[PDB]
Amino acid sequence: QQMGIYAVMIEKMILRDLCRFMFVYLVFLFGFSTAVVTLIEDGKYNSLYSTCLELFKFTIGMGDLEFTENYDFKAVFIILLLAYVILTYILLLNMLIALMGETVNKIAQESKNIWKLQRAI
Amino acid sequence: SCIDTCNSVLEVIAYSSSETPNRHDMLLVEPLNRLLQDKWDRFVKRIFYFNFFVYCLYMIIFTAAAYYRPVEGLPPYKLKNTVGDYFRVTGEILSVSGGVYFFFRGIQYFLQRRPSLKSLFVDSYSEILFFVQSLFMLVSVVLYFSQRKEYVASMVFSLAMGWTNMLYYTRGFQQMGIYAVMIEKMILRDLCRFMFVYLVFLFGFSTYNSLYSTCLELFKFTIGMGDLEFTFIILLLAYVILTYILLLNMLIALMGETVNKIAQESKNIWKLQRAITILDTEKS
Ligand code: NA
Repeated sequence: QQMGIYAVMIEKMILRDLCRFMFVYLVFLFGFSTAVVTLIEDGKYNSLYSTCLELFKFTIGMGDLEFTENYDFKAVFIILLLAYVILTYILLLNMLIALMGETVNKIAQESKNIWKLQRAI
Repeated sequence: SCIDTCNSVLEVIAYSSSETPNRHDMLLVEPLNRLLQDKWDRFVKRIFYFNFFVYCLYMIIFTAAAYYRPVEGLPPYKLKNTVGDYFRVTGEILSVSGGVYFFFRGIQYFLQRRPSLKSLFVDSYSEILFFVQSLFMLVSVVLYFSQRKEYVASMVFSLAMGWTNMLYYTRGFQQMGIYAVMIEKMILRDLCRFMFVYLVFLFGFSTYNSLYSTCLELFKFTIGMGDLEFTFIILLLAYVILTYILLLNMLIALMGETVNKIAQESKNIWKLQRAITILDTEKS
């Protein structure tokens, strides 16, 4: 019963909150990565994949803020990175936690009923 | 009569002054919601989807043109007899055309609506954001033809604004449209309060012999990258305890509270946004 309901909650969270969050997060990440890589003149990080990975490192608490220096207008680079950090890390990821708490609050009976139907199947 | 079209009721509610007591709630009245849904499902869903597709194509072409910008120095850059250079230049022309299109669309909005300088910067955030993206694109063009490399700075701010503006089209889908209304309400209320207090604390504790370097080192703590030995211990521990362990968790808690109380208000605001979209499509 307990693990069953926990798995049902995981399913519900993956289908609603993770989905909505991943769409908005991927849009922001691609936009800010296309901006940063365009600003970069050349070097190791002059590819879309490398810059996307560098900006995704921020989501997992491993962002550098100085991962490259092959650019002009350091102010432009710093402002872009700070905007990306404030929009994703400090806002969107905490909002995901807050929306996950609301979902937990509202899907107890639904999650127990779904588990019971699964066991009936 | 005088509901669908006339001062029609729908055009009165949608284009209200943002001081109206129940601007978001008057659309819940029985006939109006069902009329707006009818207009949506009949013709405004298809028109809006076409607009979204066109905007996605525009952003893809702009991203491709900016990605393959030449690095030679002191524009303008002479076109070579290469197919790739012919694709890049046509993409750039399309990007500038879209920027001009959005600039003129913002001017037309500010003219026909005449915002009162408070609802200008308190409501209609989408119009201002698209207009500012267009402004960045036009400034980029002006700098580009002035032989200035700062054109790239204006262009990359236009690109990040244009990709972040794709969140406008989340309206037209209820779940994503309400999530985007909830993102707006978090940004205006919780992020603002937290950022004011957080910036005060950061500047105080920061005040590596330069202010910028120490501010960056102390901001690294917020993103889970703080060193604690980057170059004193009591100051760093006080800053960590007051920002990382207290204020950032308090932000999460307050965000949870907001989400709990804005559920109904977030749906009403999304419905009003879609009504505005349906009226704009009808008029144009
Ligand atoms: Na970390």
